[PDB]
Amino acid sequence: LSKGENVPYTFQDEQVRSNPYIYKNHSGKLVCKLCNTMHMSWSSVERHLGGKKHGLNVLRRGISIEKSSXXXXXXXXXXXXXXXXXXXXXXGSVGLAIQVNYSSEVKENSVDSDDKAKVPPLIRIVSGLELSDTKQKGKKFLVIAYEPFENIAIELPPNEILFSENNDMDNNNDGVDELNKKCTFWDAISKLYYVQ
RNA sequence: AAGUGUAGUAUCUGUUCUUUUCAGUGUAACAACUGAAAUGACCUAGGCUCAUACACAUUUUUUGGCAGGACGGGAAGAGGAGACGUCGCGACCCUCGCAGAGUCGUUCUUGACUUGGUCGCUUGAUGUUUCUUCUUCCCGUUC
Ligand SMILES: [Zn+2]
Repeated sequence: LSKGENVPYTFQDEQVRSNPYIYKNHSGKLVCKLCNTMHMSWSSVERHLGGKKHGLNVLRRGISIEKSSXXXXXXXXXXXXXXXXXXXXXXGSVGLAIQVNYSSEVKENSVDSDDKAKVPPLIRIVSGLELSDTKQKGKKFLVIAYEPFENIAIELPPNEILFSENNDMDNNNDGVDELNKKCTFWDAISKLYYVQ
């Protein structure tokens, strides 16, 4: 569960840490220096991190820094769709555009009970800091998801591309987020999802 | 090759949380627990704040009460007018000035005590009360 990381003792006088918080004191137990909470096992440590308590102390420490100045029934065939990445350009910079194609009424003929069928594909930017394997990380992914088909990701080394500035005139139908409404199109008649 | 029970401890995480008071328990004080419930008005957190039988028998109300056409002025020409009062336009007149008025006790404002008139109208306005309209011109309303 430790994912092979080495947490140095508090007295070893600090290699960069994943979270520079959880330590081991003079004794063998694990502690959160901010929260000042002792934890028996790494599982308890992860409960602490996933707990609201630790988070509140993180926000308090950030304030100190500024001062110092449906999920169940989800069908899953895990089928990799076909993406068509292509370097785009407009004006005045460079942006990316993806063309994802979906089934041709091949298997979607057995499921038509208006169960989120009206819901279009959704995209989100995920940090690689969390993976099923947790080995390497440090870059973002433009994940795209649809109920039956399997998720898809696209690595984005560049810190920022096509991140525009008030493209439209501030109209508020949040849909899912500014990203989706701002720059996505869902040709539902042909089943083609464009993203740029 | 793996493995139990008695007592007890620590540590995560999840979850809970005030509408306001009052009084009691409780507490080192808290906390916590136990009971009830203000509603209304006003002023710039606050309040010696406030509130929850008869009216019919003499002075009055059950009683002496009842009986081009029309209009409206103003003027002229022909066949409304007397009293008796009561309030006004002018003036040759009268009259000539700051105070309901006049005095005092006590205090920066109150308590007591006493007591337009005249003439015209040169066609001013009005209620008793007796008697006996037409034509023309002008200015307003209506159709
Ligand atoms: Zn913590």
